[PDB]
Amino acid sequence: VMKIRMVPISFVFNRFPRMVRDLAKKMNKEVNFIMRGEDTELDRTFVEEIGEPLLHLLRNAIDHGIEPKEERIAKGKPPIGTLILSARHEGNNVVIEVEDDGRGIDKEKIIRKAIEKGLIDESKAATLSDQEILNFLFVPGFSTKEKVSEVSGRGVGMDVVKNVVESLNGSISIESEKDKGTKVTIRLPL
Ligand SMILES: Nc1ncnc2c1ncn2[C@@H]1O[C@H](COP(=O)(O)OP(=O)(O)OP(=O)(O)O)[C@H]2OC3(O[C@H]21)C([N+](=O)[O-])=CC(=[N+]([O-])O)C=C3[N+](=O)[O-]
Repeated sequence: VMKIRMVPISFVFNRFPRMVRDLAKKMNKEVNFIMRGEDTELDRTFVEEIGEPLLHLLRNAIDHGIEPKEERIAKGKPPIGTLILSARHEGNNVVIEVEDDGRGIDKEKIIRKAIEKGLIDESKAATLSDQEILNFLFVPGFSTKEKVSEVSGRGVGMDVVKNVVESLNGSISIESEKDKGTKVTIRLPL
């Protein structure tokens, strides 16, 4: 129409609490799930396809993000991990993000695999801002772990999220730091 419907993101959110409660037990990892800005509004269109994205994001964080208990106090922190999902008003843009206080992705290691395959050389590397070094997992086929047979019929390249985000004219950023955690943003229009 010529009048799009804005709805609270509250709707797409209230669903996660329970799935996080499952992925938590499923992986035996008590995760303290926290949701903020639940009263933000976003186009009814976005709302629909926006569930899987954030979902995958929570999925990674609860699986790969949070670590088990002494690995945490041994690292120096609370036994219980914290997964924070949020969304506010930034200009005319709805900024959503999934912060976890995780283990976090390691940026030089990526280069070790991104280089052990050639999308960059030694020299470039020194010009890749932390952002660019991470944008790499956006590359279709970037994790070359799964490939020969253990290639299970399904999956979702972290690009389907840059797809679901790009089908939407969205933009995602990734900020990590070894053993502190990982913060992934998804800036959207309207
Ligand atoms: N929120 C998150 N917290 C932690 N890890 C996350 C997160 N989100 C996505 N990941 C990526 O997911 C991988 C899972 O890490 P870990 O749980 O120790 O091992 P898994 O073999 O069980 O995972 P897999 O089943 O291969 O996805 C890591 O692989 C890598 O970056 C990590 C990784 N790493 O953790 O060091 C290095 C790497 N390269 O290339 O060097 C590529 C990854 N990757 O592609 O996913």
